[PDB]
Amino acid sequence: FSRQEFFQQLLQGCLLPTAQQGLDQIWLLLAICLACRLLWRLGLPSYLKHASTVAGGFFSLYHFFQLHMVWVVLLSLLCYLVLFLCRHSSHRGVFLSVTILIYLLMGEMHMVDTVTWHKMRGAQMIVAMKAVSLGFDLDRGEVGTVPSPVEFMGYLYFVGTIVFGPWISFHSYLQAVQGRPLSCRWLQKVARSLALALLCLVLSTCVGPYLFPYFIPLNARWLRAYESAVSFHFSNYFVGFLSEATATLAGAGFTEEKDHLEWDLTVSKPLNVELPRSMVEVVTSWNLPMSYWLNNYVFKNALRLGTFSAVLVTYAASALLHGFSFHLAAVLLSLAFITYVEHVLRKRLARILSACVLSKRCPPDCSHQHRLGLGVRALNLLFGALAIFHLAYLGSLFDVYGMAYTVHKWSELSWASHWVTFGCWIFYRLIG
Amino acid sequence: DIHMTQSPASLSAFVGETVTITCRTSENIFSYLAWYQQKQGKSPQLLVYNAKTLTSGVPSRFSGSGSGTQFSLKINSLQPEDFGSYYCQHHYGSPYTFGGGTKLEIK
Amino acid sequence: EIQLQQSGAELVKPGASVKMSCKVSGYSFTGYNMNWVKQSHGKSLEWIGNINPYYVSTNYNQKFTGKATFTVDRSSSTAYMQLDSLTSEDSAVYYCARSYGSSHTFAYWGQGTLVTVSS
Ligand SMILES: CCCCCC/C=C\CCCCCCCC(=O)SCCNC(=O)CCNC(=O)[C@H](O)C(C)(C)COP(=O)(O)OP(=O)(O)OC[C@H]1O[C@@H](n2cnc3c(N)ncnc32)[C@H](O)[C@H]1OP(=O)(O)O
Ligand SMILES: CC(C)CCC[C@@H](C)[C@H]1CC[C@H]2[C@@H]3CC=C4C[C@@H](O)CC[C@]4(C)[C@H]3CC[C@]12C
Ligand SMILES: CC(C)CCC[C@@H](C)[C@H]1CC[C@H]2[C@@H]3CC=C4C[C@@H](O)CC[C@]4(C)[C@H]3CC[C@]12C
Ligand SMILES: CCCCCCCC/C=C\CCCCCCCC(=O)O
Ligand SMILES: [Zn+2]
Repeated sequence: FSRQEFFQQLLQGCLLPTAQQGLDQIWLLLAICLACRLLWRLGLPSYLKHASTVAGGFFSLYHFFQLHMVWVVLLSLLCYLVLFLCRHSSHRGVFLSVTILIYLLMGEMHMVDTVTWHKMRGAQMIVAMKAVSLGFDLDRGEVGTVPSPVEFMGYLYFVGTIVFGPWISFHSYLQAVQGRPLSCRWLQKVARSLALALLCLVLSTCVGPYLFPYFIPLNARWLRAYESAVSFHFSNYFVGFLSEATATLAGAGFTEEKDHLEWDLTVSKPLNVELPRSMVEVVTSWNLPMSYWLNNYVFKNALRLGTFSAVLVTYAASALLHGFSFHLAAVLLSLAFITYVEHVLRKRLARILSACVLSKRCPPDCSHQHRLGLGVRALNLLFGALAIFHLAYLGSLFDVYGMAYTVHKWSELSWASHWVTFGCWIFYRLIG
Repeated sequence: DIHMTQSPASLSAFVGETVTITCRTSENIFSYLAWYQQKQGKSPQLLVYNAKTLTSGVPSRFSGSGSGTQFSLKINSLQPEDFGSYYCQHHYGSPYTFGGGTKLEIK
Repeated sequence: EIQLQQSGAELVKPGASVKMSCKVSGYSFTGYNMNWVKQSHGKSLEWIGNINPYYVSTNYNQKFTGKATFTVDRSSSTAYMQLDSLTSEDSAVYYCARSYGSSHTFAYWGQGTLVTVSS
C-alpha cells in the first residue's frame, strides 16, 4: 500500500514485535551462558565445570526442543561410543565421520518424527561437526589425549555453542573452560554482537522484504529476487551474530598471542557478501567456522580425488550437514560450479593480464604488473556485479520447496546465472 | 608454543635415597604430562603419562604428581638402575615440547 | 615385540641433504602416528614432527618446517625423514618414536641415527 501508511505502521507493527520475539527466544540462553561464565570463574575442579556445562546444555536443549532433544542426546552418546571403541586407532576421524554419515542418512529416511528433526538439524549439525573435528584432531596429533567422558560431553554440550553457536575446536573449548578475566573488552564484544544480532533480525524481517516498493523508488522478477536474497542473508547474519554473542558470553571465542587477549570470534562477515569481490569470498565469508571446518577436514582429506572432485565432495558434505533437500542441493551444486568457474577464469585472467584480478585480494608480494588504476578497478567491479547477480539468482528460492518450486523460480529468471557461468567457462576455455 | 622449565639441571644422591624433579609449564596443560628416562647412550623410555599414571613395567617407586602448571616426579629408594636423564614432555597438543632435563648421578 | 629399526649414521657435507629411515616391525604400520624427534649432543629433545601412516597427512613443528619432510612406505612398512640444506647445527641424533595410541606420548622409540655435518 501507500509508503506513508507503511512507514506509519513500521515502528509499532513490525520493529517492536520482531525485537521482542528475538529477545524472548534468546533471553534464557543468554542467562544460562552468563551463569556458566560466572561459575567457571570461581575456580572449581575441571570435571565440575564440564558437568555444569553438560547440565546447562541439557537444560538449553530442553528449553528450545521440548522433549525431542533426546535425538541430539543420542548423537552425543553414540559419538562417545565410537570415540571409545577406536581411541587407539589412527582412524578416529574415519570412524566418527562414517558414524555421523550413517546417523544423518537414517535421519533423512523420515521414519523418525519428521516435524522436529528438521528443527533440531542445527544442533545436530553442530554436535556432529564437533565430534568429527575432535576425531580428526586426535588423528593428526593436534589434540594430545583422547578426552575423558566428562570432558568430551562438556565439549559437545558446551552451553555457549549448543543451540546456535558455531563450531569451536576441542582446544578452544578447553581454554574456555580454563576461564579468562572479565575485562571490559569481553563485555564490549558481547554487547556489540548482541546489538548487531538484533539489528540484523529487524533488518531481515521488517526492512528486507519491503525494500524496493517502499525503501527505494525503483518499483518485477529480479527486484523480488534481490529482496528475498537480502532477507535470507540478514536472517543468517542474525543467527551468526547471536551465535558469536552467545559463544563469547560463555567464555569461548578468544585468541591470545604473547600476552594479548583479544576477543575476535567472527562467524560471518556481512560486508563481504553484501559487497562481494567474488563468489569464493562469499562462500568463505558466509560462515567462517563452517567454512574452516569444511575446508580443513573434508577438503584436506578428499584432496586426493582431485581439486574439482574435492570441491564437489565438500559441497555434498555441506548439503548433508544442512539436510538434503531440493532447492538446497541445487543451490549448492550451482555454487560449486559457479565458484569453480569464476576462480579458474579469474586466475587465468590474472596470469594473462598480469594484473590483480585474483578471486581474492592479492598482497604486495605479487608477480602482478598492474595493481591499481582503473582497469583493475573496473574489472573487479564487473566481477562484483556478477557476484551480486549470482547471489540474487541463487537466493530467489528462499522467498519472504520441491523440484517444481525450484524449476519455477529459476525459469522465471530465464536461467540467467547458469548461462552466464557457462559462457564464462567457454570464454575461459577459448583463452586457454 | 609451550615452554617447559625442568629443575634442577643436575641432581645427585645415594643408592636408596629419595629425589624429586620439578617441571613448571608456561601454560595450563590440564595434567597432560609425561616423564621419560634416558640412560647413557640409549633411547628414552616412557615412565609416566597423564602426570600420574605409571606405564606397564616401570616399578612402583616412581610417583608422578601435580597439575596445572606445576608437576613433580618423586623417586623413592634410588636403585643403581635409576640414574639417568629425565625429561618432562607435555602431550596437550602439537607442537609437543620437552624439558631441559635432569641428569641424576651418584655421589 | 615392537621394534623400530632405524638406519645407520650419516656424515653429510654442509648444504647437502640426508634421508633417515625407520623400518617398523611388530604392529600394523598404518595404525599409529610416527613421530620424528631430534636430540642434540647431550641436550634436550626436540619434536620434529609426525606422519599419520593411514592417510599420509603430516604435522610438522614450525621450527622445523621446510627443513624436514616425512614419507612412508606401506609395502615395506618404513618411515623416512629427509633433511634439506644441513647446517653445521643439524649434527644430532634423530629418533623415530611411535605414539602410545590414545595419548601422543612416545611409547616405543628407535635407537637413533647420528647425523654429522662436517668437511
Ligand atoms: C552455502 C554456503 C555459501 C552460499 C551462501 C551465499 C550465496 C547464496 C546463499 C542463498 C541460499 C543458499 C545458502 C545455503 C543453504 C543454508 O541453509 S547454509 C549453507 C552454507 N555452506 C558452506 O559454507 C559450504 C562451502 N564452504 C567452503 O569453505 C568451500 O566449499 C571450500 C572449503 C571448498 C573453499 O575453501 P578456500 O577458499 O579456503 O580454498 P584453499 O586456499 O584452502 O585450497 C588450496 C588450493 O586448492 C584450490 N582451490 C581452493 N579453493 C578452490 C575453489 N573454491 N575452486 C577451485 N579451486 C580451489 C587452489 O589451487 C588453491 O586455492 P587458492 O589459490 O589459495 O584460492
Ligand atoms: C537499510 C535501511 C536503513 C534502508 C537503507 C536506506 C535508508 C537509510 C534511506 C535511503 C533513502 C531514504 C528514504 C528517502 C525518502 C523517503 C521519503 C519519505 O517520505 C519517507 C522516508 C524515506 C523513504 C527515506 C527512508 C530512509 C531511506 C530509505
Ligand atoms: C549450462 C547449461 C546446462 C545451460 C542449460 C540450463 C538448463 C539447466 C535449463 C535451461 C533450459 C531449461 C529448460 C527450459 C524449459 C523447461 C520447461 C519447464 O516447464 C520444465 C523445465 C525445463 C525443461 C527447463 C529445464 C532446465 C533447463 C534445460
Ligand atoms: C540443479 C542444476 C545444477 C546444474 C549446474 C551445472 C551448470 C554449470 C554449467 C557450466 C559450468 C562449467 C562446468 C565446469 C566443469 C569443470 C570440469 C573440469 O574441467 O575439470
Ligand atoms: Zn596481484
